[PDB]
Amino acid sequence: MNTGVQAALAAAAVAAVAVAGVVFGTFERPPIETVQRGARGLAMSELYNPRFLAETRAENVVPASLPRLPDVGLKAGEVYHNVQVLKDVSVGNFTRLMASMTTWVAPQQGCGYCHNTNNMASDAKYTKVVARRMIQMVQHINQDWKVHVMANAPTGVVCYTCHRGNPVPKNIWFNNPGPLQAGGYAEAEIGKNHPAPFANNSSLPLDPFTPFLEHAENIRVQATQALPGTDNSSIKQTYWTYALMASFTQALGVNCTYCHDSRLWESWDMAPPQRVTAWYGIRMVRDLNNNFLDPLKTTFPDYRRGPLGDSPKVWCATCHNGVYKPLFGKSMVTTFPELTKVS
Amino acid sequence: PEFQNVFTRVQVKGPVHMGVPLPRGSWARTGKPFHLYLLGLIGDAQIGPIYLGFSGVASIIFGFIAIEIIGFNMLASVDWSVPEFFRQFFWLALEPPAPKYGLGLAPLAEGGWWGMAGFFLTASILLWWVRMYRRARALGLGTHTAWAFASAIFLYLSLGFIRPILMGCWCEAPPFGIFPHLDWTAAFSLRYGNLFYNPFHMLSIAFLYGSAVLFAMHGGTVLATTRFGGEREVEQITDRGTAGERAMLFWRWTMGFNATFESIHRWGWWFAVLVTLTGGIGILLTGTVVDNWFLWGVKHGIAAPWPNVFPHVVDPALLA
Amino acid sequence: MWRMWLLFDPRRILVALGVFLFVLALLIHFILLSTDRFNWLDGPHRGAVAAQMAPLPA
Amino acid sequence: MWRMWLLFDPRRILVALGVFLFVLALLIHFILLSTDRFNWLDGPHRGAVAAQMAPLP
Amino acid sequence: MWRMWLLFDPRRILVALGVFLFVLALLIHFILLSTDRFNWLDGPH
Amino acid sequence: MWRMWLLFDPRRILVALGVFLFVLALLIHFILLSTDRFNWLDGPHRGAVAAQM
Amino acid sequence: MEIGAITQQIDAAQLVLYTFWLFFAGLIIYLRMEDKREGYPLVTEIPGKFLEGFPPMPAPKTFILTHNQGTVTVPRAVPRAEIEYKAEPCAAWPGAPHEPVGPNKMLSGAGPSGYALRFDTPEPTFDTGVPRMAPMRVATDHVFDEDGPNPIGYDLVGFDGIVAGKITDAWVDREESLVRYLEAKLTNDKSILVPMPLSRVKDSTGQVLLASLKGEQVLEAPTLANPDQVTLREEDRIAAYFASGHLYATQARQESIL
Amino acid sequence: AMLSFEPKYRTRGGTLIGGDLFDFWVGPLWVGFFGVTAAFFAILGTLLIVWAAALGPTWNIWRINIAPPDISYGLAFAPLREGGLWQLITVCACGAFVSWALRQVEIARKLGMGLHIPFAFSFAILAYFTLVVFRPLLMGAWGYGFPYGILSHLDWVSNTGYQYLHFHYNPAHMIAISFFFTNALALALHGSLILSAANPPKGEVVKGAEQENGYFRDVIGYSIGTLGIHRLGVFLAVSAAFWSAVCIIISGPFWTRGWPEWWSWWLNLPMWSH
Ligand code: BCL
Ligand code: BCL
Ligand SMILES: CC[C@H]1c2cc3[nH]c4c(c3C)C(=O)[C@H](C(=O)OC)c4c3nc(cc4[nH]c(cc(n2)[C@@H]1C)c(C(C)=O)c4C)[C@@H](C)[C@@H]3CCC(=O)OC/C=C(/C)CCC[C@H](C)CCC[C@H](C)CCCC(C)C
Ligand SMILES: COC(C)(C)C/C=C/C(C)=C/C=C/C(C)=C/C=C/C(C)=C/C=C\C=C(C)\C=C\C=C(C)\C=C\C=C(/C)C(=O)CCC(C)(C)OC
Ligand SMILES: [Fe+3]
Repeated sequence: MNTGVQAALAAAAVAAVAVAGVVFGTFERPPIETVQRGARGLAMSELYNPRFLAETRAENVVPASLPRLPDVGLKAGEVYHNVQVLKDVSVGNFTRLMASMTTWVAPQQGCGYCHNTNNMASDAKYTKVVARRMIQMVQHINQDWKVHVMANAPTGVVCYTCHRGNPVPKNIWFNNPGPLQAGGYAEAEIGKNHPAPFANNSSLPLDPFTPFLEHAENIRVQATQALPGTDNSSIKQTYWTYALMASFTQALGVNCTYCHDSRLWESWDMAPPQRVTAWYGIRMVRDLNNNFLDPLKTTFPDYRRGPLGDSPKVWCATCHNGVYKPLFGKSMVTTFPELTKVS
Repeated sequence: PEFQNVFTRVQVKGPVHMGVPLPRGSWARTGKPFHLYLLGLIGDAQIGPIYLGFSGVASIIFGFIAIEIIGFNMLASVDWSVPEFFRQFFWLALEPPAPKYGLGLAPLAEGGWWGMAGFFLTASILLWWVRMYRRARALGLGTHTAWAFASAIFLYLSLGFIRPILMGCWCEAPPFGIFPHLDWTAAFSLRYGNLFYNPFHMLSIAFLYGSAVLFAMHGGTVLATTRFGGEREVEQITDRGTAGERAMLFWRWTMGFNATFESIHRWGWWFAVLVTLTGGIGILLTGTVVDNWFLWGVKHGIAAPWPNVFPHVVDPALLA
Repeated sequence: MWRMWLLFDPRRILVALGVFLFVLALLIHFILLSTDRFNWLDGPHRGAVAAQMAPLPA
Repeated sequence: MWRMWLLFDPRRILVALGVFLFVLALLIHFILLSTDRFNWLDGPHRGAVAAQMAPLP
Repeated sequence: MWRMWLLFDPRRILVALGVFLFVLALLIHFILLSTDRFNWLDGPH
Repeated sequence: MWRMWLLFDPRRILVALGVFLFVLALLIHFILLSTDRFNWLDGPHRGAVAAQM
Repeated sequence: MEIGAITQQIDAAQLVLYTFWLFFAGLIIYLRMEDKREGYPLVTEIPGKFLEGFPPMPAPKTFILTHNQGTVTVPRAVPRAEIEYKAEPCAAWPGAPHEPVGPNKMLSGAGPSGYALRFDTPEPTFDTGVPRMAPMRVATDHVFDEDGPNPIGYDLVGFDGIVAGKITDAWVDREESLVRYLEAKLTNDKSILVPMPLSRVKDSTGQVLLASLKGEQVLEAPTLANPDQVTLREEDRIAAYFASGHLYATQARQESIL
Repeated sequence: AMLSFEPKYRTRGGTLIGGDLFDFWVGPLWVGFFGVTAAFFAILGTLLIVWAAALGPTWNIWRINIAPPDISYGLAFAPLREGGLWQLITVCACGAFVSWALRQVEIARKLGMGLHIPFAFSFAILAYFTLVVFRPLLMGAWGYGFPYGILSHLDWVSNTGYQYLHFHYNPAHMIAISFFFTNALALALHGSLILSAANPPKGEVVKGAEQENGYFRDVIGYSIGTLGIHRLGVFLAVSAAFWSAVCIIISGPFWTRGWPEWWSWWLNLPMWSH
């Protein structure tokens, strides 16, 4: 056989094996569960891999909560020395909450993760200082942002919603300008044209959270009329809007059609009510990052902060963790009234 | 079954064909042509010679500099890390200038390299067009190839040169990268409201699909009549044989009308050319005379009335 | 080593050498321009960049 | 086993072996370099970012 | 070195050299225009 | 071992060796530039790195 | 702010679109006229009624040919004469097919055995008026490539397994340097040409397989006027004879198979 | 009416089914058994489309929208006003397309030609079958088919593409587009070269294979030849349809996430994995 033919066949054989390795090592398979949400033939629906969904349901199992004690008797504000936010809670429920917070945040480290074991009133550890601010954040969310966290059902949030039994939640973000590039006259690192984990590992902008979930840059780019004259948004801006919308799909485990009809992205007449809830989710996240997480910058140790020294911040996946509702909508705050009212 | 003429295993080695004598003043052809059995299986076995006139060498020099600008900046964008260059190669690009600078010359780090690469690449493409034109004339051929090439250049110039000028910003132009220029294509549709509703995008797709339809039909027609020497098309044009008659009768009996061995290549020429001609026009319209194509489609009665299965929702930004 | 030029064509070597040396020199000059310390035009102080995520100038 | 060269052409075997040995060695060197433990230049990969964010509009 | 024109076509050398010098000169002028210090039209910022 | 230039064309071997060694040398020089420690032009500490515990 | 508006309802993009429609309508008219440079005007079941259809036939154009083989004007004012095909109509009404006559339907000139009356001269090369197709015994500058089959000396076999002859020489295209015909010495000493596109070279068994003709039908294939060159008309005759076998070699091949 | 050379070619035979019963011409068109079947399916399918349009809210040609059933109906035959008409039109379309391909086989046999044309068309049919039966079958519901409407089926394409949030990153999509774009480039080159040779400047002789092969050797250093370019035209167009069928069949039955995420296998190769 001709050598050129042998090389061509060998190259084709290698490619076929390489393709087989990629195909069988990455692809999913039927059966697939479909949840239709739009009109027939409009291709507005959600896909769910049953094997992936079974794994997801396993890790979103709500832990059982201790029964609530009666609220008659001594109050933790009078009984204890340094109690600033849980003043109105009775002693029995105060102890129940501390046990609940331990399992929700640091089940491995126990009560010693936040407390000096011999002086409970001491605030020497930064974790207790953050925990007190976190309690205020939870109370703020459940009371003032029920337009989002109680949009359809009285779900609310607790410490377990974000922490999931870990001191550091799985999904956080920092100010990220992008990986280090060459200096001088080389094209600057613009936070784009690199694999972006928040944007589904595409080359879309890698930090859509800073302009939108911390600052309040306008997300909308589309014109509201047929002809030009009213819209000067650039394709450059559309990159960051596209990147943020890609992060929404990862955070909720849905696709674009869950909140949009793709034939007109800006349209609210064609949009599901989930788009309204997501709209308030933006404003809630900005409130959490600007008023709670960012002011805690000095309290966090330097290894808990980003490469730029900013405090870790919340986005959609911090609560949702890949599900359209956190813990599939199961509520854990109903038996913790003290976490639903601002002191 | 019958020989399907998929590939040719029986091959003959003849003397190399250097081509017709060139007109006086032309260069000598470059390279010593050689026979390759691998390429003889599917097509012609001879590789070379090549003609490198002024246009060819000038185009290569201009184009090579543009390629160096892209590659150096891509490699600098991973901080000269070769493992990261291989890992991220599809994701890398030379980004167009920032919107601040408009049509002016941007700094090197903020789009200056993009503009120079755009200029040198455009010069290389234009110089290649001269090469396609002049090589056809030197052989006594028509310039149909050059003018078809000009159609492809029109879409290229509309995307990167004409439309950014009409919009007043080089920032609207595509980047020089593989995945990023796919991002630009999608971001273009997102910004200007579903380019599916651009009628010249519809036409360009119709001709893009039509080009695939025609070449499959025409290639299949010639292959089905190679037993009659159907692939000797120019000889069929000037002296029609049974291959031409059967090809014409196959399509006449199939769909009621037919082309000729010459006119089918006119159908194919225009269908390919109209892909980028209508495409270029459609790109020049968006953002200049139309800002949202779906709303333009609604205005002109082409938006299908899909039912809304959700309760009515009000823009929450209005009530805030 | 004069005997090596009977084996290698001087035309091929000189043309390949000239292209290789220019590209190498162009690459090295670019690498220096891609550093703050060895940038000989604007100097060690890199200029501030404009906002990419910005609207069209209107 | 010297008869192995009566069966295969030595020119192809050495070229194939040389290409094979370099690609494998390049593969192994790169796998170790990408690790934190066996990276012999800097050690663990810190993932340095750009010094400052690109300014907002 | 007068013998270098015996093995090299002078027509081919001049064409390649002519395009190369013009491209290089365009490259350098373009680089300077994109610098802050050496921009001679709008000047430094 | 000198009976290898009759087996392998010296012109092909030298050209292949020249291209291979230059590409290899480019690869190594490029990798060192990408490192923080072995970059000989700008030197160490070029970007921002998060502190570790 | 309404940029691009001509009236309250007509905008610039709409006008550009209708401009394209006018051009595209003209282009289709132009293309359809170019389609009518061969075979028009149409013939009917009337001795002197011709149809040109819509759009009408275009103005004539002239091709200049190489090596003083004349000028060709299309559409032809007087169409080329047709071969004298031998077939009997299956019915009298228009649209009915006909049945070829004769014991050897491949020689009837009807159906797939028909061919065009092309030039009765060999196709010449462009550089020299030398015939383009030549046997390798004449075109000695062409030799078979190695690592590919060499069909010289193989048996020529029909689809019924009957050996009709032996392959003696190959005819090459002096312009494209490829094989177009295999010359076979038949058992009746006939020396016919077989089309390469209709030949399956089985180098394992040393046979050239014909799926179109039985062994005995190969013996009646057309022969060249002179043994060292083939005219364009002869090329059409040879192709028509072999290719019509797929429909006429056996009665089964012409009837519905299911 | 017949072309000047046509009458000698109108022989009996070449049919697969029926034989002489349907072996006749109507005007320029040959009928055969599958011509009857293709005509039946085409006319009935078109008439059902108009009836489905009559049930709809508009007669605007661009806005007519015939939609498939709900996903909840699964693989069952829905009521006619709720996607059952779409299913009938789909069956008619499948019958019409297959009959058209089979009719072409008989026509090619009647002319003694190869079967390359129906072979090439079969890949177009495969892509349609992938869209309306194969992909819906793997998803378990006929509701996954695209609606029948000139502008409404673009809405299905758009929404389907964004169910994976960036459809450009689909790897089979990239290959299929590369084939479509190359086919158009190849078609433009081939059409130009033949016309340039057949139509030189006025008064100049027509040019043949020497100039045709010589042209692309001069400009690019290689010529594929007349046989190769027509092989390439089929191969590019056929593979564009084949990889189009692949790109959509893997979107949803074999991949339920964003397409850019699929490229993490390349990003995580141990030679450079983070
Ligand atoms: C989400 C994305 C949007 C979309 C956004 C766009 C945008 C933006 C554009 C298109 C365009 C097109 N779209 Mg679209 N398009 C969408 C959906 C589709 C679908 C589908 C089934 O969904 C299809 C089939 C298409 C198909 C098409 C084509 C008809 C058309 C491209 C023509 C072409 O061949 O350009 C390819 C050919 C060129 C670009 C010219 C190249 C010629 C030059 C000379 C090349 C030189 C190469 C050089 C020498 C080498 C340099 C190498 C260096 C290293 C750099 N689109 C969706 C709705 N589409 C283009 C168009 O024309 O629209 C009107 C276009 O600009
Ligand atoms: C990081 C610390 C140091 C440094 C550390 C090292 C170390 C360690 C080494 C080098 C070596 C080299 N360094 Mg250093 N080097 C640094 C920075 C630089 C800079 C710069 C701009 O900063 C430059 C230009 C260089 C340049 C060089 C080269 C002189 C040399 C590589 C030789 C080679 O590639 O042969 C490739 C080319 C050939 C082998 C020619 C082949 C000849 C053939 C066989 C004959 C036929 C030719 C054929 C016909 C044509 C094809 C060949 C063509 C060349 C393509 N270094 C920094 C400052 N450098 C290496 C060295 O010294 O090697 C001697 C080496 O070991
Ligand atoms: C009708 C529209 C379609 C079309 C048509 C079309 N394209 C065409 C043509 C036509 C008719 C040509 O004639 C032309 C051609 O030449 O084709 C063979 C071409 C062409 N279309 C091409 C590409 C192309 N076409 C595309 C699309 C299309 N082309 C449409 C579908 C696309 C897509 C889909 O994106 C691409 C990518 C090219 C293959 C070719 C134009 C080639 C060209 O412009 O060459 C010059 C450009 C350069 C970058 C120069 C290269 C320089 C070398 C890489 C240097 C190598 C090193 C150097 C030697 C070292 C020394 C240098 C010194 C300075 C040191
Ligand atoms: C030893 O060297 C090597 C290492 C081998 C080099 C390696 C190089 C590599 C790997 C390069 C890779 C490149 C890649 C992958 C590129 C991919 C590019 C792609 C996909 C591009 C797609 C589309 C791009 C388009 C349409 C761009 C168009 C731009 C245009 C038309 C610009 C025109 C403006 C002109 C004419 C100007 O006058 C303006 C100039 C000026 C005013 C100064 O600036 C304003
Ligand atoms: Fe052709």
